[PDB]
Amino acid sequence: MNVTTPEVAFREYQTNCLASYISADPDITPSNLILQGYSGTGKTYTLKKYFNANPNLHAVWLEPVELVSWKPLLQAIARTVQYKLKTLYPNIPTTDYDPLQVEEPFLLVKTLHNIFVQYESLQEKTCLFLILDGFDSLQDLDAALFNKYIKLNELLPKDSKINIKFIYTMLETSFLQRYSTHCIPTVMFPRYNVDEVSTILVMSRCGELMEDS
Amino acid sequence: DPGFGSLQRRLLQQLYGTLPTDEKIIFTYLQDCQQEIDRIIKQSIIQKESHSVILVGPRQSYKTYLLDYELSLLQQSYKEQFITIRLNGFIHSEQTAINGIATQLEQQLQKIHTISSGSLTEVFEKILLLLDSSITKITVVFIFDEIDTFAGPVRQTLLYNLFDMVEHSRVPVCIFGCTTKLNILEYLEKRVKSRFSQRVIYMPQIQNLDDMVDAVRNLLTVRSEISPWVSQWNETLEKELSDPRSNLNRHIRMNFETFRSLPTLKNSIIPLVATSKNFGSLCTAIKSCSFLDIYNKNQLSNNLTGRLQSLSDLELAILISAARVALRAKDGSFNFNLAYAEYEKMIKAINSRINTIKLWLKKDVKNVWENLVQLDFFTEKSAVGLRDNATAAFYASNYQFQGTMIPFDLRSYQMQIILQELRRIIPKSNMYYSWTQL
Amino acid sequence: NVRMMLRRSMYKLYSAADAEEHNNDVSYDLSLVENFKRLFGKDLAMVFNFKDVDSINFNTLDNFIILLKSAFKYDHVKISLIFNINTNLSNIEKNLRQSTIRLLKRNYHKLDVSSNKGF
Amino acid sequence: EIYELEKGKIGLNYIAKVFSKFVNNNSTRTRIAKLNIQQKLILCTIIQSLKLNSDATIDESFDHYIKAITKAPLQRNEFLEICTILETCGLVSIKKTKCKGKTKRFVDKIDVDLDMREFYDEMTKISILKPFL
Amino acid sequence: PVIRKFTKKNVARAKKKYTPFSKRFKSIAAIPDLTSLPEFYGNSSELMASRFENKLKTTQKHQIVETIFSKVKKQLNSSYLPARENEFASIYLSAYSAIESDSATTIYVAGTPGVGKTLTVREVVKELLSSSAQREIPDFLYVEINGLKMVKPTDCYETLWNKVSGERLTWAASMESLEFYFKRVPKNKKKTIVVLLDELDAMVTKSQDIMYNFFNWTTYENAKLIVIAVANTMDLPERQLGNKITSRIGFTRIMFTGYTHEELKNIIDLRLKGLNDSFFYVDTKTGNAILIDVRKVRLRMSADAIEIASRKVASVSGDARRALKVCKRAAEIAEKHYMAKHGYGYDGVQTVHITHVMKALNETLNSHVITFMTRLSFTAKLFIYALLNLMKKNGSQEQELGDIVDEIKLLIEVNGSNKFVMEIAKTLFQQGSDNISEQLRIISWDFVLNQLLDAGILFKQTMKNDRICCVKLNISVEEAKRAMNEDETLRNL
Ligand SMILES: Nc1ncnc2c1ncn2[C@@H]1O[C@H](COP(=O)(O)OP(=O)(O)OP(O)(O)=S)[C@@H](O)[C@H]1O
Ligand SMILES: Nc1ncnc2c1ncn2[C@@H]1O[C@H](COP(=O)(O)OP(=O)(O)OP(O)(O)=S)[C@@H](O)[C@H]1O
Ligand SMILES: Nc1ncnc2c1ncn2[C@@H]1O[C@H](COP(=O)(O)OP(=O)(O)OP(O)(O)=S)[C@@H](O)[C@H]1O
Ligand SMILES: [Mg+2]
Ligand SMILES: [Mg+2]
Ligand SMILES: [Mg+2]
Repeated sequence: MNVTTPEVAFREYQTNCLASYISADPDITPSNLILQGYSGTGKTYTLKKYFNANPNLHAVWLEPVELVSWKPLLQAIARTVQYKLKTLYPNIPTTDYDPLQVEEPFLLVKTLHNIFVQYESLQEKTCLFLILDGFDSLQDLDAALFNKYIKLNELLPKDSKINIKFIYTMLETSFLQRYSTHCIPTVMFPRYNVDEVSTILVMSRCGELMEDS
Repeated sequence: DPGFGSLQRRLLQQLYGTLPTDEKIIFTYLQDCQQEIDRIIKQSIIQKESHSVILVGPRQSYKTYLLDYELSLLQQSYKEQFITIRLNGFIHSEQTAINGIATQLEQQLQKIHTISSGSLTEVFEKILLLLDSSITKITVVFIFDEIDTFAGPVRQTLLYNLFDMVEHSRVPVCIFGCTTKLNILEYLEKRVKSRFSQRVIYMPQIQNLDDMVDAVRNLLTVRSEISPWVSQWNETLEKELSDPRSNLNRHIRMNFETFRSLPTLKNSIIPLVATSKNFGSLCTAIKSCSFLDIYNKNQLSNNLTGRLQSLSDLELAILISAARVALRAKDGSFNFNLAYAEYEKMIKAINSRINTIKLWLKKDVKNVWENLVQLDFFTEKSAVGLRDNATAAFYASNYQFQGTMIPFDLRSYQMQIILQELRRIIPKSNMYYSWTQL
Repeated sequence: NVRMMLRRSMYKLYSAADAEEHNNDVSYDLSLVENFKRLFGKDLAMVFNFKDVDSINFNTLDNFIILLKSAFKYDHVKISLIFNINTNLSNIEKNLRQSTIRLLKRNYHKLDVSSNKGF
Repeated sequence: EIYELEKGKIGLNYIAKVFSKFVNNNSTRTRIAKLNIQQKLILCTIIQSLKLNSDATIDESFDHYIKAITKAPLQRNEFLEICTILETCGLVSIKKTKCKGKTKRFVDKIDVDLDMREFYDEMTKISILKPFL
Repeated sequence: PVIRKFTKKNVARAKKKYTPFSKRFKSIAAIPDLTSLPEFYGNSSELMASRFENKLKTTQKHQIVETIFSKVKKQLNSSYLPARENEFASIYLSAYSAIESDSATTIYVAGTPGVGKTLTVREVVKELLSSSAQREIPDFLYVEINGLKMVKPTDCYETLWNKVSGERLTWAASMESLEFYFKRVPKNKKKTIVVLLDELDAMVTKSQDIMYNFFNWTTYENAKLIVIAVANTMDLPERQLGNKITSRIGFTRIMFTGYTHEELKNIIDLRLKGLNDSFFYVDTKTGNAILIDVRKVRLRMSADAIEIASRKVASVSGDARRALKVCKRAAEIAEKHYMAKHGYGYDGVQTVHITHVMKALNETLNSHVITFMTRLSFTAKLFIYALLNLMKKNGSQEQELGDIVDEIKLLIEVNGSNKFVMEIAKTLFQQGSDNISEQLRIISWDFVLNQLLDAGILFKQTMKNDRICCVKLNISVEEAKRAMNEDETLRNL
């Protein structure tokens, strides 16, 4: 690959095992990727540091804690994928589809298919990284919603130029031990150390204390 | 150098399965079951016969893999002679399955050269006059994924209509049902069983350890000569697989007794091949397997032992006291008052024998108590977790439970980790280790 | 529960934003708070007002406060919370969770509103 | 209408036909249709799977099976397909019910309809269905 | 303008009229003759189904290759008969004595699935259409109402009134229209109609009003309909319909009993009369058989194979479809043997015999759970062994998970002598390496919970506490006992 591993200070395994799973070629990239951790364990920081260290590949940042049930989640996916593609390849005729038309998972499949088959005018096949930061932080959550996002690349077309690659972010480890037989690449984030907390706080806070008037 | 990246990209493409469909590998333990699928599906795109089979096998047992291999193998020549209708049993409820078939009959017959429009009755009749009704027709291959949800114990209308256009139709159909239940024929209503061809073919599992090392040999060897290093990389692979005392064969041997699955090995091997930077580094990294114990340690880094290891001292005393109180009760329930009436008793007995432990007041043990329910060390009394379907997670979202209206320090919690399992995992050099006995 | 609070809150927000202006349909969640700056052109300053704070579930209320806390990153909002308590403050910060209490200890003010105080 | 099928003596066999058709035979045709002993003693297994448990799972009808004959193998498929004969005749009900128990997911049940008076006289000829009662 | 509380952007409404047949003319004395009307009874624009026909035909190309067994696999598809005579005669007489007498009868057939009831009913209607073409009777418009071919159980009104009248209304307007047309319109202006109610026990929904109306329009003197409703259980109006509607359905109740082995042998004999013992001119180069290099080949679909396929399927449920499925699987097995032995590939005599049809008779009598739990992992067999030996101690079938965990730990700690278990008990708890502490659960514990939960062997109740979550064996205990006795290590451990 040609990705740039970031210099995250105390997640050294995770950035190496994150550049081994996020690439610009859609063949050498998994279709689902879990980043299970706990509160404060550095998931979003190392994700943003990785995606800022690699400006070429395309991210979709979506947080299902401010989108309570599953229907605003589908509507927000179908909204922001189209909004990301509008500002990525501007010179393609992009007929705006309404994200509120999505009411079911099937209509998300149909809407995303009609969005993707209008970008065939490109040159080479790319992947778009849709990040669901906090999938267990969904408020009105059930045990069978995650099966509807695993088996979504089974429905998007195979010889297409834009392929959706998900990156989840879990937090609970009894949620993830239900989807264990699906064999999704799981990158676990263990809880920080006192010797590491004591200097994470120093590198984070001692800039805004001398600059505190 | 640009010589090593070709070998690495080819290796990761073989490990994902994203090869072109002429060097795409088929493992030897699933070469007989690929012959049966090839026989079934090759007398419906060519001979235009119609039938229905159900593929039973566990998750990640290569059912969608085999079926997509056939449908990409029956497309290099007979492209225009078939269309595919794929639908899940998760994202297609039994009312949204009709719109799925109508949207996928419309857009697939468009690409060869309005049935999607109308209400549900008009759409369901527009796709019953199309399928139930020298020249060659077009066949439809239905791919039902997780068919054990359409076979629910109420009506089974979609299965009756789909299996009914097998005998009684003029259009050749071939419908594949991938499921996971071994008792799938007990699910079907007795007039959908009579329409069914009864040809359920079970996927093969791994019977021998030789099958697993032959599968890894098939996955990691390179056939097409792209990089200069391949003439070494094959042989340095076989030196690890022929010798039954190396590290790679030992990890395959412990994979054969644990989860007996090739995709777990694939997710082990992929960040080994992808984090390496030079060919000699990759060679010694697969010689030693210096990553299949780094990764395998991280996969257990927080379940109930790698995050109890990261507990603090007051939190550990609170957890030990709570497990003592639950061990002392009858059915295993306690609360914050019964837990703090053991923390101060234990710590007063610590200061009795002797420099000490600061007793934190009950205004600060509340934060510790909340931090041990956000790590799942306590559950409530009978609180079920995530509900099974989406409606039962709605029916309870409108219910106001009694365990959340009572005050905080009277909620009758329950242990996740008993005191015997707490005894053996805390190190014996602890100042509370004697307090885990009872 | 939390979703009816969110739908009613964003419904009242979109109503009292599109009727105080003198046209599409959005979903009633915090995405409207995200793109309120580009939907209307004005900065948001919503002031919440919980009527019988002693009568709501605090388990639903701190979930709503957590769900509101993620609105901080949008640079044009200003959330203000107003709690109408008919009891003492040692019965609200006993029932809430401690992280929400430490979030509420950032710019809090008290105000005794009772016609027996100060005759 | 049955008079016209020959091309009060014949206006009686219809009721003597539709009464006997719905009735069939409680014990005379019971073993007659069963003719097979393996289609006979299993009905006694369901009779013994009622005065211990009311949630008579086909497993419980088959755990009773290898608590009676344990004295060519037999799999569960033979038992659950020979039960279809007792389904086809119109005695037994196998469908999915609530399955109360501890967990509330669906499973097969067994139930019988006729009162145990004439069936208890039906066993008076078979010398092997007398110890199983 | 307005701000809406929710949206229904994906809504699709039909084009269906609301005012019924009662308000066309509002004159009962001046209703026109409905029979020879241009739109009624399918007299105009009956190409309304054959619009989609030239979509599933592509290229007439590439010379498809039949084989010697492709003929039998085509003649064993969906298509006098010596099977149903005493039912065909009674049904055709009971439906002919109403066609000739302008009556309003109702015939009730029932049977377990496969006994040919819909075949004999459709042949009765074909023969009555032949009698109408011979003009010994008046004519009728034939309507088939399938109980499961409709998304709403009240769409029976819509499709019946559409088939009668050429106009499509909503279901309420259609039921009022059919009520008026079957009550008030006199018997000189309506030709009769016969209604097949296919799979009746799927329109009993929430009111029994559809079951009321279709059996209460036939109690009228002024309605010339004949309902030939089929069913799936003989005592259906005694179980799930009211006793008044039982009195409506009446006393006919002709049962289609199961087939016999002689009848089934005659059925397969008539299906293969044109192909058995005949001669085919195959070619050595491909295999393309042609019935009357080139080899004249017989085809002996042997009568002993036919009768040994027929006796078992005559015992179990007696279905003339499952007999065809058995005898088609036998021909499929023969064709696979033939093609693999000759290298033919798609673009002496041939036989089908007893030890060749026994594979087609054994393909549906295999429980592939024993051969699944043998090939299961060692930890999954150890899970099942811990669950199996907890049962003799407890007697509940519903053991907890904290008990299974401690029983697994008990077995591993109490067997410290066996070389196999001391080799495996290191990896079972620490994945064979240090820098990994001794885990509380064994490795692959959630994996072997889920691999049996999805497979239906295991049965866990939903709760948040994975120490008191109960777990049941959903299959059996006897087959788990007979599957745990072939391990060579769990037989002693
Ligand atoms: N390795 C690190 N180096 C520097 N700063 C860090 C590091 N880890 C954490 N931080 C800081 O601590 C914060 C932790 O927040 P996050 O990284 O978002 O953790 P988190 O798991 O996303 O929290 P959740 O899951 O959203 S509740 C970061 O925003 C940084 O400010
Ligand atoms: N179309 C495909 N192309 C390439 N690799 C695939 C494809 N489908 C599956 N795989 C890979 O094959 C392995 C398992 O295959 P699967 O087909 O997903 O197993 P499975 O039988 O589909 O599981 P199910 O559908 O839940 S029963 C994984 O490594 C997948 O990434
Ligand atoms: N005597 C027979 N002759 C020819 N085919 C028969 C005969 N009996 C049954 N069949 C087969 O059964 C099919 C007719 O369906 P039936 O079995 O009569 O309908 P049914 O009995 O109502 O089954 P269900 O439960 O409604 S799906 C035909 O396609 C035949 O192949
Ligand atoms: Mg985050
Ligand atoms: Mg699948
Ligand atoms: Mg039928």
